[PDB]
Amino acid sequence: TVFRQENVDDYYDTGEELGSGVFAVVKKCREKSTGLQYAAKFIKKRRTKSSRRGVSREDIEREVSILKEIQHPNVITLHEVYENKTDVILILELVAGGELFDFLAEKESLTEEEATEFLKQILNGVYYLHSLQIAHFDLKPENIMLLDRNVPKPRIKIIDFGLAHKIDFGNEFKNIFGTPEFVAPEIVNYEPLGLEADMWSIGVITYILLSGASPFLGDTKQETLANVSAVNYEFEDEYFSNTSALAKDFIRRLLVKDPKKRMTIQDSLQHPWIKPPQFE
Ligand SMILES: Nc1ncnc2c1ncn2[C@@H]1O[C@H](COP(=O)(O)OP(=O)(O)O)[C@@H](O)[C@H]1O
Ligand SMILES: [Mg+2]
Repeated sequence: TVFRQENVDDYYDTGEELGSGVFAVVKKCREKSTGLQYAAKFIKKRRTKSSRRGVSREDIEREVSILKEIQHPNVITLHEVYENKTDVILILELVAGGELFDFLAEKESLTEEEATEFLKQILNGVYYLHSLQIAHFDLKPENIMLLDRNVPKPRIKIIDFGLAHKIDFGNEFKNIFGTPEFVAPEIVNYEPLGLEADMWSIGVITYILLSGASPFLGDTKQETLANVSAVNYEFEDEYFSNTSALAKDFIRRLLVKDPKKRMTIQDSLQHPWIKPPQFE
């Protein structure tokens, strides 16, 4: 489908850059007619059919369709879409407190309570998405933004729907691959993928939250990928010796090779701890 083709600069003023991707750049912006602030994501379009620069129209349309469906406190929303010959421009809800990735860098490691306060929001957002048969396929700390990083209990939003897909048959087989440290073994092995791939990523994120260390990270992307397929991780005593056994149990039930045997989003919410690009 087609998007608004008026000059986006007629309607918005842009400011600081918020983030950068392979073929996307995200800039703070202000809508002229309301004075409200947004994040404008400029996605470079493919210049030819066969090209490897830019994002295919099919992929952009899929990201926009998915964004248009979502309205939940723990996920980003889509305000408007514009386009011109070079880019598609998504006007997204602004999340102004930075990435969970940078918050973690400025903290080195969280307590179980700080970890579970983030985790419960992430699980709620993922529950919403999975309820809608949307697999995110790129869950990692850089794709989890804080509304405000200077409150004791920050609120979060899941961002970056660039790899997300509807799963109509319980699995899809269209060649998806995110960041080696966070991808599930079925991604590594090029097998049919479903909602369970997100649950593995959640296990990786949880491990990092608790320890400040990445459970499968090797010295090269290929070594990480090998570690993932083999489920080559362990709870280092130096990091986890004073972490509860229930926290370890939650992680152990997510970092499971067979997606059929991995906890679902609904199981994760009822778990006792909780219940109240690939190539070098
Ligand atoms: N809605 C937003 N609010 C604030 N920052 C954002 C927002 N969306 C993206 N960013 C920043 O821009 C970076 C790149 O955007 P992203 O959607 O992750 O694109 P891609 O993975 O295609 O590069 C993010 O990691 C984040 O730092
Ligand atoms: Mg991203």
